[PDB]
Amino acid sequence: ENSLLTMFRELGLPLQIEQFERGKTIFFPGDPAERVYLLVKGAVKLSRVYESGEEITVALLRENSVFGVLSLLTGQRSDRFYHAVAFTPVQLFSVPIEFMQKALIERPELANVMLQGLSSRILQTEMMIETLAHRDMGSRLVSFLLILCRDFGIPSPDGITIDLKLSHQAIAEAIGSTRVTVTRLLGDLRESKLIAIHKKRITVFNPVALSQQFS
Amino acid sequence: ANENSLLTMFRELGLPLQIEQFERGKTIFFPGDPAERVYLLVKGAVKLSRVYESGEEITVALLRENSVFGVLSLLTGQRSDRFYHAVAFTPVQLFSVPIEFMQKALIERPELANVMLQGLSSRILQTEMMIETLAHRDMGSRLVSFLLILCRDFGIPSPDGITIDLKLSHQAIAEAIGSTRVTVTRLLGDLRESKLIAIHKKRITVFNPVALSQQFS
Ligand SMILES: O=C(O)CCC(=O)C(=O)O
Ligand SMILES: O=C(O)CCC(=O)C(=O)O
Repeated sequence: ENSLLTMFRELGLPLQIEQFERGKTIFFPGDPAERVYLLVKGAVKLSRVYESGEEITVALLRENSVFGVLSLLTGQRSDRFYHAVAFTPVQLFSVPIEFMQKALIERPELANVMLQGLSSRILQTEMMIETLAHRDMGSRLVSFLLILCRDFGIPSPDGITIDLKLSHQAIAEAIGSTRVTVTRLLGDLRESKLIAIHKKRITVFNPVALSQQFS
Repeated sequence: ANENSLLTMFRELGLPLQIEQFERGKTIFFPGDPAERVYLLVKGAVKLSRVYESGEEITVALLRENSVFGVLSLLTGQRSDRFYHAVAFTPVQLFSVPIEFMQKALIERPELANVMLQGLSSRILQTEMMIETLAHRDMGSRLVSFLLILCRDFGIPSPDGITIDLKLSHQAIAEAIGSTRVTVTRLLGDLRESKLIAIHKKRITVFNPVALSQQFS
């Protein structure tokens, strides 16, 4: 998160927020990749959709993330191949690519803000490769929950509460598992008093302690 | 592509900038080193991994030619420390630049941010393709999907399909697909018996890679 906000704000009279209700699509596979986006409030899910209807989550984007990054690849005018959806209610800015290109020229300083933003995305995607590299599905779940604690967490007496409504199917789609398995594993974590769930919001106790097993 | 442009830009980031050689298996940066440089991989493959206290390494990226990496330096500079291990997976040729020399070249050569932004966008997309590979629930499909990425990244034409132009130990494969070595040995054995790949001195050839990728639609 940073003053990506300030600079996106001034790319327009001012650039206007676009709102998306929970579950609405920001872009569809097959759409032209002609815009870059700054997520301002909420979380955006990027997924791969297969012919069977099955959907796999490739990114759960946090506030102040740059995305739609395919659009920066020129000279290809190609099409979106992921589906971007508002995972919660969402506020974002969106900019046609030509505008971006030009703003970078007439203010060199803002190159540096974008490079930092894309660097941060690379690192966050690599953290999700680590989560998925685990063979114990439990460790995989715990690792994913710690990333969410960091990305979407708010303080609690007990620990950190993930400020997101999480369905078990949504967790399954993000950690390469199934609803049934996720339910069993969340159940085990609850019995052991490592987490608690209230209204589909997972609170994890002692996330710093719990993250030790991940050397 | 942006590849040509990254090369030129980096090459002309002089006192003209000199290629550095790394022998196979040599470390480019260790966890705990200060994050003071950005890198451009020119020839070869660089393995990025996480190292746990047991000494076990997990692969987080097998970087292909013309990749920008060391990207943590673009946030924090020397201020923060590396937390991944970068290793020359083959013999490697690369350019590297102190972070300050980068930032300065960007202000002086405005349009050059573009080329860097393309490079980093490309890294995001490749890492996401690796999340897809790893999302697969059965190890077999994980393996095949990985091998197809490698065909694209490091493949050369063979008269049967594509040869992945890298030596791939069973251990190395296991560290990349979240499996055990034993599982990889058996799966590579199954792919050979089904006449889907051939292996010679650790170089894997996959027959008809386009047809095989259709199963992943
Ligand atoms: O990670 C991202 O920024 C979204 C991927 C993308 O740009 C696209 O699908 O067009
Ligand atoms: O993904 C990369 O470019 C390498 C990650 C990095 O910059 C670092 O670990 O310092």
